Amino acid sequence: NLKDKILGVAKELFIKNGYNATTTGEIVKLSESSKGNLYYHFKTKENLFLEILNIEESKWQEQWKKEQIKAKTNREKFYLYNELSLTTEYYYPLQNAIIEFYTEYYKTNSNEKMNKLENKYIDAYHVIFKEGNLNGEWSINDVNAVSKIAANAVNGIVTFTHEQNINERIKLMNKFSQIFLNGLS
Amino acid sequence: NLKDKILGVAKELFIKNGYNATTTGEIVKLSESSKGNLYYHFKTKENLFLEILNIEESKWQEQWKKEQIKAKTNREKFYLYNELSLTTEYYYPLQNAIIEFYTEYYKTNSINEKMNKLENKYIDAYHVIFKEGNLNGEWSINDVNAVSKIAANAVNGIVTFTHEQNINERIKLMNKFSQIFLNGLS
Repeated sequence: NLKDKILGVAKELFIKNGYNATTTGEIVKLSESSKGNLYYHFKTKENLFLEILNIEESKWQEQWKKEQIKAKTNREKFYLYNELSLTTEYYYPLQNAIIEFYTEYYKTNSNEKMNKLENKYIDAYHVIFKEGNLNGEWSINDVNAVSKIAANAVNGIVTFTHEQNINERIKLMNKFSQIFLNGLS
Repeated sequence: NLKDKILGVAKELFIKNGYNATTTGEIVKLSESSKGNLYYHFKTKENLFLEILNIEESKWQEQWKKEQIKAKTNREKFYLYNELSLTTEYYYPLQNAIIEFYTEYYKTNSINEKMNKLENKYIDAYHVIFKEGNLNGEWSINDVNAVSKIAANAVNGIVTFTHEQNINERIKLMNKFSQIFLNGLS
């Protein structure tokens, strides 16, 4: 494919290098195409990016729903999601690029995705926490808040520890999950 | 002092133009030093930059030392510290140069290694709070080192990935996290 040949390079480059690091040109080189390509479906550079964030985010959320079955209680689903977050090949491997990007385009008026993609990012925690209320596993009045806090705290543990033994990572994340859930009841 | 003049001039350049755009040439001339002297003190731009970060870290700790008096109990020092981490970065000028740098060197072990010794300094703050909290029955934590890494990285996640909301909400959420976390320790 071609449109899905560029994305494959954009993704790989945004991961290896940074957002700025890789530019419209660099893509075309390895992606092997021209300028026009990036016009109809691929408007601006930030467009080709927000696109990938959409894909990747969906791939992850999909993989989660296919694997969330191994977790019988929502308390287990919480633990699992956070753990899985450390090993997926999806979405999380772009957080560094997201930061860079967000701090270099939070000017344009299209912080619309960053607040549209955010809902999908914290939705898994929304469902997990909401369902937990239906199962009496816990009682949280401010779900939306907790969801946001959890998603970001976790994203932090995954992103700012990406420089050490992965079993150490998985250990921490679990001690985290424990402490969090424990502070909820 | 010529070393200090470089660190100072370089800090501003990085702040005004970012890491990548800033060159050792500019730094050399504006600090009225030389390529040779710059090499002898820091060898590289990356190293020069890590030194800046080191100075800053030191200043942050010095600021904390003073600021933490407003918090009598460790429980409070926890709430306060996390709040400071979020509010101060909201307007930290070097922040942009750190990002550019960090997300461009998290692939080299040489640099990523020194950046860990650096964050460790940041994490020590939590380590102290928790240990002192133990020796006061504010809580009981057998895995202080662990909790400290967790607190620090979770707080950082809230600070970094929340940027898309008004500051009072951010503060509110942070304070909410500090509550949940502190509650899950008793």
